[PDB]
Amino acid sequence: EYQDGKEFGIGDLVWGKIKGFSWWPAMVVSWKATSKRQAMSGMRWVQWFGDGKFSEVSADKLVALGLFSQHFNLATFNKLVSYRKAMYHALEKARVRAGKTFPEDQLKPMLEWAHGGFKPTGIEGLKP
Ligand SMILES: C[N+](C)(C)CCO
Repeated sequence: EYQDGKEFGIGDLVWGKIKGFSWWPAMVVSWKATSKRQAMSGMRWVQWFGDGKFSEVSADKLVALGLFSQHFNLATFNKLVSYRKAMYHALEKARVRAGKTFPEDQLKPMLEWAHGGFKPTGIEGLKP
């Protein structure tokens, strides 16, 4: 599965771009978790953080969540509570992988950690 030359595999934290929406954090999942069908070649199934729904998204419309400051949308973040909730669950998942520990208020330092480049592991720590 996902043997098509393009990147991103199961478990990868990514940003996903759907028409009409900001880049949104997601996890790449196997089609078996979706209750649907296999993804077409060059597509990935993702599960979106925040609402837990599934979309078949092209790999050209995905980037690693580690490319954070370049895809984090600050306007959308200020405008939409769903996007903030999405960011929380995405970064929380990121934190546990990277073995990072912290002391809306919970978000603030995870956001800073993410925006600052996921110190000290860097993006390496975000891998599944
Ligand atoms: C995460 N999006 C809002 C882009 C789609 C949710 O199903």
